[PDB]
Amino acid sequence: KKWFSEFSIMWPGQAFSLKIKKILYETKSKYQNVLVFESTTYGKVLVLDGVIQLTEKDEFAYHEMMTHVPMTVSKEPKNVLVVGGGDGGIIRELCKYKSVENIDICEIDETVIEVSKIYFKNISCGYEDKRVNVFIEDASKFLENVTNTYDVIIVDSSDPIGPAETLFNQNFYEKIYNALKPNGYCVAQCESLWIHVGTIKNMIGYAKKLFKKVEYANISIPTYPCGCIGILCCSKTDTGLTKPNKKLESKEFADLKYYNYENHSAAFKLPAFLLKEIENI
Amino acid sequence: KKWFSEFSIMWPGQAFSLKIKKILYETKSKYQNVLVFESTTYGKVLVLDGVIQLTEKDEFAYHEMMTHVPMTVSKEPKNVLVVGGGDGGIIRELCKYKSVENIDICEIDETVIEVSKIYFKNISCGYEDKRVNVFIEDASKFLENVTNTYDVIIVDSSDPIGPAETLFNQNFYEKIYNALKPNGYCVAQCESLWIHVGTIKNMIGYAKKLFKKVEYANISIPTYPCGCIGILCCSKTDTGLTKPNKKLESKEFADLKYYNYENHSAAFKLPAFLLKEIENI
Ligand SMILES: NC/C=C(\CCCCCN)SC[C@H]1O[C@@H](n2cnc3c(N)ncnc32)[C@H](O)[C@@H]1O
Ligand SMILES: NC/C=C(\CCCCCN)SC[C@H]1O[C@@H](n2cnc3c(N)ncnc32)[C@H](O)[C@@H]1O
Repeated sequence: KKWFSEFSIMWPGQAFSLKIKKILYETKSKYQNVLVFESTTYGKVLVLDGVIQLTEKDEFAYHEMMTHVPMTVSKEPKNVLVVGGGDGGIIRELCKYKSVENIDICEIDETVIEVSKIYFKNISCGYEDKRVNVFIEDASKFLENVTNTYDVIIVDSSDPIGPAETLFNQNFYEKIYNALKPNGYCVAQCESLWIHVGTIKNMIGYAKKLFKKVEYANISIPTYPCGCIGILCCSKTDTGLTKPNKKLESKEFADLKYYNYENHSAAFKLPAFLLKEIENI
Repeated sequence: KKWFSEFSIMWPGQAFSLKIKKILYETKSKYQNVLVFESTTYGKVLVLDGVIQLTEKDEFAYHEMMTHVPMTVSKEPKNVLVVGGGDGGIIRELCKYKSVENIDICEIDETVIEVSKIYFKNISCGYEDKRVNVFIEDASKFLENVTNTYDVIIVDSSDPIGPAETLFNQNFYEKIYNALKPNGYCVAQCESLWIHVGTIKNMIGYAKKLFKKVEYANISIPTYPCGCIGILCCSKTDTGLTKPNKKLESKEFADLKYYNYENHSAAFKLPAFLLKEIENI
């Protein structure tokens, strides 16, 4: 059996590898190289431009924290935007909320959606929900043109090198701010505290120019570089996103594997070195 | 430049790799294969039997959490035992406490100590402290023969495959219980929640047979498998180890890079799936 190895200039001098049971699908889409394989111990794996996007074994950690942090704080979220997220993980978690009336998703690469529907049925199941509306477009452009405002925006993007380049700048955060309701919230994929402090500082700086409360949370997930990835958390009120307003007690949430009421707040308790780096932004 | 890759049957189907700037030292000791190299991005790395023991870039996460969790809960710790810990990381953190009167360390492999003194001077600096007493012995035997009792025991061991095999059983926890003061605490290296739930359940079961309060905490550290490692936390009172009794405010602690008052308690807030697995032990 051969091994898949994840290299990037975004994490120089380190690599994570997974043993390949079998390769399932490969293509070059309009935007990126796509690889799907069954790993020996992590289930099926989606790879975009050589970077692990998700695995079956651990995706719930990232999808549950990204979704349930803002969705338990927002009082009565009706309209939600997912930026990126073609795999459907975020949408799957959002559909658990009966109060949600509309879920828009803006994914740049339609190939990702169709690959997820074929190879990852338990992740992409949310596309069958009638509330879900799909837009195939660079979210940077979508957000410039949208007429609606949202209660929650979830930026489920890949890394700043690649198609997600347009999502890691000041202008993007202006577009997010404007596309949110006066009491709206945004959470965004915001990299690893172990290797990406420069990016984290930059992103916090962008968010603070517009949002009155900007916070950072950490998620444990073994198949992202350094075994963790952060959530940049953006609020227009000053109460912020650290404290949930509701408990997820209905039958739809009985299946949760990572998120709970207590670890919501725990995720925001950061290592000393990180607090020091971000204090004067 | 070549790469070092970490394989083990303890984590099948996955591997973490570090690019090698230069190899510094290799030997087969009485107990294990020893490798020291300068990595390109993680500083110097100590490898025992092909398993990463520490790197300069991140060791503070594990050494600070392992030490300061029990040491901020124990009221006036005077006598502390470190089991394993030849590298000196735990001892370095313990020496910051002026109230400590004695630190015993029982390391099986004297080669590890001497390698750390040569190649890792900023980790092994605690050996110069006059309170430190070194024992070269299997801790399983040391703990059977010791006459003293301790306020805190820190089990800084490697994995159950290898010399640390004697430290992952019921009899060992009996020896720990007996070697502790009536209000003593023990913390022990207890593997990754992402891949080692069987071991975690077993270890909790062993501890619960003797300790009235058994708790589990998680540490983010990129160079241990799955990017995290747990602390098994053992108390003879029922108050447990989740809440520190003191703040580390003196000049000796100004340098802390991970541990703080808030993340002490946060470390014990575990993912939903783990809580479910351990609930009926
Ligand atoms: N749910 C795990 C997925 C991600 C998280 C992976 C994190 C990786 C950590 N190393 S990335 C999700 C999506 O972001 C999409 N995307 C990238 N750029 C844009 C854009 N400009 N507009 C819209 N969608 C975009 C990608 O095509 C990808 O399908
Ligand atoms: N501080 C990071 C170190 C460790 C943590 C590494 C975790 C690795 C995660 N994969 S292991 C520390 C020590 O435990 C010692 N040791 C192993 N078995 C025994 C024993 N029976 N008695 C005494 N000492 C022992 C090893 O020789 C090693 O030097």
